[PDB]
Amino acid sequence: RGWFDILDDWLKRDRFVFVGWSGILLFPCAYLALGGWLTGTTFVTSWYTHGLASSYLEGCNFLTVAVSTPANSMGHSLLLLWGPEAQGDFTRWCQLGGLWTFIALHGAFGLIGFMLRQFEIARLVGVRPYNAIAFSAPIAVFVSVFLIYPLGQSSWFFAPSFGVAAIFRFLLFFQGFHNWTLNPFHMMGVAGVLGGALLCAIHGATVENTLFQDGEGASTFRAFNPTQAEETYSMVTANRFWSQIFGIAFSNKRWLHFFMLFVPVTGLWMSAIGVVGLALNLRSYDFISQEIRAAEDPEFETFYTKNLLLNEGIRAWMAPQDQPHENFVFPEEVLPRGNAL
Amino acid sequence: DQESSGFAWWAGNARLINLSGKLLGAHVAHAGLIVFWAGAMTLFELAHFIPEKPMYEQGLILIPHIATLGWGVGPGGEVVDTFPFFVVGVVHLISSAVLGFGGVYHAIRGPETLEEYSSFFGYDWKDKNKMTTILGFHLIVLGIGALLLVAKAMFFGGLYDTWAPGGGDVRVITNPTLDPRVIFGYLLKSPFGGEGWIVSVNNLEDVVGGHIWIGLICIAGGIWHILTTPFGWARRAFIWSGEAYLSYSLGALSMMGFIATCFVWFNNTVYPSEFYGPTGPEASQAQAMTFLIRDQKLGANVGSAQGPTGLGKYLMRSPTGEIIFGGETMRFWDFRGPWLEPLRGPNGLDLNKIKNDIQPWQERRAAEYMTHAPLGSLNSVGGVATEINSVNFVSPRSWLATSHFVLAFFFLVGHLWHAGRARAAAAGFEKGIDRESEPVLSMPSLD
Amino acid sequence: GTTGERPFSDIITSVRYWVIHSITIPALFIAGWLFVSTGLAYDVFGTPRPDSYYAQEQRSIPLVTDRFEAKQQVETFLEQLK
Amino acid sequence: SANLWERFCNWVTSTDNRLYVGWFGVIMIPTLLAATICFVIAFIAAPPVDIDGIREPVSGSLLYGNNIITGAVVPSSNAIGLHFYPIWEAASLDEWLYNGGPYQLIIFHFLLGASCYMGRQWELSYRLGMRPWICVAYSAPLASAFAVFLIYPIGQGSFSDGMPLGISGTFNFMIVFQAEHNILMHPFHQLGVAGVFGGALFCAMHGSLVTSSLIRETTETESANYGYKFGQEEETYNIVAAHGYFGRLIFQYASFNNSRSLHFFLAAWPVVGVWFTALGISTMAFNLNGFNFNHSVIDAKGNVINTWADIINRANLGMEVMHERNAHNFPLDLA
Amino acid sequence: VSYPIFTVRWVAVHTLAVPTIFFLGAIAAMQFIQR
Amino acid sequence: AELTPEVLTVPLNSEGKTITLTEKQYLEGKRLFQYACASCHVGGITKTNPSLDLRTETLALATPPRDNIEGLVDYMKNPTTYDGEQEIAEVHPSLRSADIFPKMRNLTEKDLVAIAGHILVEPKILGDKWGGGKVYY
Ligand SMILES: CCCCCCCCCCCCCCCCCC(=O)OC[C@H](CO[C@@H]1O[C@H](CO[C@@H]2O[C@H](CO)[C@H](O)[C@H](O)[C@H]2O)[C@H](O)[C@H](O)[C@H]1O)OC(=O)CCCCCCCCCCCCCCCCC
Ligand code: CLA
Ligand code: CLA
Ligand code: CLA
Ligand code: CLA
Ligand SMILES: CCNc1nc(NC(C)(C)C)nc(SC)n1
Ligand SMILES: [Ca+2]
Repeated sequence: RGWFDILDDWLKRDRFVFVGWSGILLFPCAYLALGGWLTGTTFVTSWYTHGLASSYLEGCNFLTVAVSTPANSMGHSLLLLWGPEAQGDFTRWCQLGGLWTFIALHGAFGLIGFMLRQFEIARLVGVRPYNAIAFSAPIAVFVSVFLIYPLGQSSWFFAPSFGVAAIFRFLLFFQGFHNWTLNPFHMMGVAGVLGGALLCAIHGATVENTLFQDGEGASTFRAFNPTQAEETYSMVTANRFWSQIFGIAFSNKRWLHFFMLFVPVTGLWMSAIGVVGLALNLRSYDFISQEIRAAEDPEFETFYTKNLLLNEGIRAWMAPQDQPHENFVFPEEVLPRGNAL
Repeated sequence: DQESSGFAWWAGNARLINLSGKLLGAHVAHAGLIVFWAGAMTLFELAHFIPEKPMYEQGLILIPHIATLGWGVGPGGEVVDTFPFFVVGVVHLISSAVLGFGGVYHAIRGPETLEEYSSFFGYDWKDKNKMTTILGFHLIVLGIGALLLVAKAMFFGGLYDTWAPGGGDVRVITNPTLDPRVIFGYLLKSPFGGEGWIVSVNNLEDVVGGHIWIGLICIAGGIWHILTTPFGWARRAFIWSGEAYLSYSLGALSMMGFIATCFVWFNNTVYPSEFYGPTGPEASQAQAMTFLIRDQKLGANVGSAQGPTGLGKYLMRSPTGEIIFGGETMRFWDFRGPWLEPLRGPNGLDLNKIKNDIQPWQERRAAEYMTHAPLGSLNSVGGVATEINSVNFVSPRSWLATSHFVLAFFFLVGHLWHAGRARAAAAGFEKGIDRESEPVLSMPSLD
Repeated sequence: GTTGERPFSDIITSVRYWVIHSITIPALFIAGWLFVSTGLAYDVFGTPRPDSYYAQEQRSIPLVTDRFEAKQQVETFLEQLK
Repeated sequence: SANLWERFCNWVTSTDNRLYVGWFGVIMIPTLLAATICFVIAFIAAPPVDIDGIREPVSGSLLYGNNIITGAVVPSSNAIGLHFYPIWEAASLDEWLYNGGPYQLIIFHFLLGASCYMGRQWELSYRLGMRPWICVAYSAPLASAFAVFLIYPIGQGSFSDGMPLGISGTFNFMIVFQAEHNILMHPFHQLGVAGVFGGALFCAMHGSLVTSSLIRETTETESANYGYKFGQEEETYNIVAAHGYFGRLIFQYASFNNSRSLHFFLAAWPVVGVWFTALGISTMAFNLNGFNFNHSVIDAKGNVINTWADIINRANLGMEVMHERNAHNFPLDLA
Repeated sequence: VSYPIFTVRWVAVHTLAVPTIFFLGAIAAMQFIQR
Repeated sequence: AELTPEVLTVPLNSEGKTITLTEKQYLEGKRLFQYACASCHVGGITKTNPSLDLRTETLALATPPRDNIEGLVDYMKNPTTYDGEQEIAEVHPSLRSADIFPKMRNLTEKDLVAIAGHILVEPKILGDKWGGGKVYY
């Protein structure tokens, strides 16, 4: 009909790599995000930013490389290539960690585009959008952790830097400063991811070892009817198995599969809320009743008190080279340490 | 001959389950790869080997195996002649070509099956006798081998005895413990702290002695199987098939793999700290030795020193009363070692010997072993995870122990997997539930 | 089971393909190589050369300390180097 | 009586039992009841345990000041190391509870039973005519409990270094582990998180794809679940519509159409990944730790140029330097 | 069939294909820098 | 920011006279220092006796002075206690005891000079790091 419907027509055309309206947002961003990372990983440094070598060009390996956050001076600045900081200049932008907000913000839109895609492709193919609902979980994580979090802190500098090792310190930090492992929400988080990776494994095996024989071969893979018809595995046998070994067992594939969506998506949602709270530093650091008894009574010791001391050490020995902008100077005598070590 | 209408590509080797001949090429070609390695690696080690430097500081794991059998070494594990190393290496490397020949031959030219090209070699998995017999042949070959060691030790040269009276040295064992009460005693030993089971072997007589028993006991069973068939239970108990037999041998290796991991990690005797590194406990012990030795020279009375907790900076007591080194090292009070024994009394570390019988060679032994504990990183950076780069080293004992726990493990999975397959294969459902006769459907509802 | 695109398999096998890419691929490679080896990359990304982290004596870090006059501050850091 | 024992064996092995007490079960059921019963009592009323062998009792039970999150069953003493400490090895229970005896009684019975639990996951599959291997999936989580409760202690020389039985006690095991082994920088742990992250990921993929491509048979105001009856002949979702959507999300050949290959992958991934994670802990149990890139990148003069690998080392030193305050008397931590 | 050349798939394939090799080339070169 | 010959100029003897090492000797020392020292002196400390380090000042107050090529060299041949009132060649690697510490057999006067030079050059580059321990890592 008209240019719009013709533009549409073209886009929604069934190619090898479906484009679609969504693609107009997805691909530009998704590629820029992936690109910026791959660029910084090998070329840009984090010297003027964290006093750290962070690229292959400097000597870092796939584990130690990363696109480090901007200085703490920048604050929450969007750090646009043409903004007050970089001032249109590219190299400076690079040295001021412009590549972080670049990857961050771009990838962010890229996750919007992608979920939209699922939504758009779902609609076309005429299937229900539970693949999109599910993907809300990963959005929440990215949003709360790479955006909401540092937005509550002093600046982007405390957001997780893009890189393998550069993420491990994000972990260690959270233990040491937020005592994050003791947080009810992080726990739910893991219960879901850990519990989700169980349903995955357990359901898979239950199916492969509860299959009907539809072939004469040993390699039963070929024996499958790509064109529906009968259930390829004995749902009835599976039920009896677990009902006798675990005591409880599914018996409604519709529920067994919905459950599998729920468990890990709910888990990640919870782990997000916990972090949205760590933004304001509203952590789950201590148990007051415990601290009070530990003060008055020097012989009371739990695996909890023990941990808190591990945190003190993490904070004292890391803070210096981890928060350069604070020009920390901790005399050897002030550094907490046990005996001998 | 055999393609996809046998098994899937990635399960290819199972297409040889019933082609005795070709299934022989595999085993003969494979056994070639092991000799090839053993040989080719030894020369690699020797090519890098530096005489005047610890073996453990050179990433060696074969030369130290030869050294233990008393070859190219002398007083204290000093390397004398590198020839036996070069020899053992090249010889194997050659035999690899011979075997490899046969393998390739039997797998792509010779008979694809054996039963007809000679009924002696051809075989039938369910042939309880052929099986019991071939097993019997191998049970003898292994038995001779066990004696091949007893010989090298008693007649041909000896073995490296670190406990050597005059101090570590190659010694000829001419008095193997044959007393069954003792030999087999080991098997009745706890596998926990202190009583360590097999790994507690601590002198060459038992090693040699015990191997004498195994060699005989082994060949004896080799003849017995040659001359027999499984009884009744032996038959109503096991599964008789190509896979089932495999499985049984899989679980067997797994177990030997775990036992080996602990031997190289704990044992001091058959794994001399002189060629490998100091044991885990041995190194923690040496730190205590080192500092009790140091501070004592500065005028400290080790016997009465009180540490932060009020337990005893240098010396404390174990749960059953014996005097041991203090500190976290209290967990390794079961460590025994040439260098440290002369300080032990009838009640454990003697405060008088510690006070004036410590010898320099011991002080530097303790120092050496202290600074060569089995702590290191994947990229080989010796020390604690927080250490700095410089000393490129990872104890041979760490390498061996980890590699073999992984292998030992996966093999236990291998066992479960091939055993699970064999039981379903036998009864016959390893390809799916009979759409028609679905067993579960004939059973009452537990409800 | 199909769309317009010419089945990769066919292309990765066409002698035309290799006749084209045997030229193109190494082309791109040698280019990037030179990008690094000519020191150009260092300037495109303000990344320090092994001899440009600190001034000879100084052992302090060139930490950018304020957003707006950042670029200016960075430039001055390059001034001590040499 | 067709023969008592003959009968017994028919019951035990009976596939008509609500819960299949198998042959492996005969060992499982008792060991697991002991482990469970001892734990629950311990966790609630056990008194302080001198975990580090330095006479500095760590109380970890509810009645002694702990809450669910902090409370735990504390590991046997370090004075004990790897020695066997059965109740009949103590002058009294008072002595046994002080040296952390309950810990061993629990870990040993649990590990024992949890293995038979695997042996059972095979047996029932056999008595039911289904293919084995499910028990092989369960070998991963088991191989972990083993690594964390036995291998690591054997390797380290003491049961006091095994993972405690409690929430916070576990975080302790982790935080310290990291300090002494730098696990986050080890290939095996990474494969572990790939498997776990991936699992949860895939678990969500499958779960959604399927649930979203279900054939309509339900009302607008009726649980979409009822559209399935236990004991159906044909499938309850359009696996061809599922593949149709997912193939377009990414691209066709990068999408499953074979339910069997889908489900194998679904099981293979996590199990394989966790297998490596378990081998990681079992490997770092002999001190072959993660990559140590401390002071790798250095400049033209020799100055040390830090990488994130170094910022990680500081955080590790803090842990090293503060764990086990009073347990060390010497320079190097070789235990 | 009479398949075309420059297609949408082609574009994509190159957006990732081209840069990659350019990087693999860059990196391969770094392996020789020193001090 | 480089290892100039200006940095490789370290005191040769007690009477102020100096010597200038070359980037070859340096690297060579560094390699030798790893081959026969790191084991116990990694990063300038001393694992089997943390009280004595290789910090130049520590070596300055040693007895005799061991903060110059001549000094360290003598030491690597005939080692003594910090007051020099006792020879320790029996429990410390040295030339007069290579039979006991093989790693010291190859070592020739050329090598001893490099190792010595490294010890005086390192702190010049690393500074506080060289002496202190984990606190500075
Ligand atoms: C469901 C199915 C799942 C399937 C999963 C399959 C997973 C398969 C994992 C397979 C293999 C893991 C292999 C590990 C190899 C380790 C090699 C190594 O340790 O090699 C060590 C060497 C050496 O490192 C070097 O170590 C060196 C020095 O040591 C020393 O050397 C110096 C002199 O040169 C001095 O003497 C010094 O004192 C001494 O200590 C230097 O420090 C170097 O600077 C340092 O770079 O390794 C290096 O450089 C290494 C750079 C390494 C990058 C490594 C990545 C490793 C694993 C990644 C897994 C990713 C998974 C992703 C999954 C995604 C989706 C599933
Ligand atoms: C490690 C040892 C090993 C061995 C000994 C074998 C042996 C064998 N395999 Mg496997 N296989 C292996 C590993 C191994 N395989 C692995 C890792 C995989 C997974 C990729 C497979 C997958 C597989 C499949 C899918 C199939 C086999 C089959 C076979 C048989 C094939 C006969 C044939 O067609 O020859 C063909 C041989 C050639 C074309 C050339 C090979 C030459 C080899 C022998 C040597 C190369 C070395 C060197 C050049 C020789 C120098 C020798 C020296 C003395 C001079 C044979 C007995 C087939 C079968 O089961 O049939 C019943 C089959 O279908 N295998
Ligand atoms: C590791 C096990 C192994 C086994 C079980 C076999 C088994 C067999 N082989 Mg091989 N073979 C092997 C390894 C093995 N081979 C290797 C490594 C090579 C390469 C060197 C060969 C090369 C080979 C060839 C070229 C031929 C066979 C043949 C045969 C079959 C002969 C049956 C027959 O008709 O009567 C023959 C009776 C015998 C072969 C037994 C006599 C063995 C004597 C000659 C040598 C024993 C070895 C050694 C010298 C003893 C140690 C002495 C000590 C002092 C050091 C038989 C099934 C033949 C065949 O295909 O038949 C159908 C054939 O032509 N094999
Ligand atoms: C090297 C491999 C090897 C292999 C594969 C076999 C295999 C076999 N042998 Mg044999 N044997 C061997 C070496 C070997 N033997 C040697 C060297 C000797 C000389 C002593 C013998 C002497 C021998 C005799 C005298 C007999 C067999 C028999 C049998 C068959 C027994 C079936 C059975 O139920 O066993 C499984 C064993 C059991 C079910 C018993 C349970 C024992 C419990 C108490 C402990 C199990 C171990 C424990 C859980 C962990 C280890 C503890 C540690 C302290 C040992 C079987 C096919 C029997 C047969 O029928 O021969 C024709 C028979 O009577 N063998
Ligand atoms: C000790 C002897 C042993 C023997 C003789 C066999 C023999 C056999 N196994 Mg088996 N297995 C073993 C141990 C053993 N296994 C162990 C310890 C495990 C636990 C992991 C398994 C797990 C296992 C499974 C899960 C399966 C088999 C299968 C099979 C059959 C496969 C046919 C084939 O084509 O190979 C296939 C070989 C390959 C496809 C090669 C790929 C190997 C990959 C997975 C790992 C490579 C590891 C290497 C170290 C990595 C280096 C990479 C490099 C780039 C650096 C065959 C009869 C298959 C079957 O159908 O059995 C009836 C099957 O599905 N096995
Ligand atoms: C049947 C729907 N297709 C499909 N494809 C894929 N492909 C990967 C690579 C994610 C396993 N996964 C799923 S969910 C297990 N489904
Ligand atoms: Ca230079």
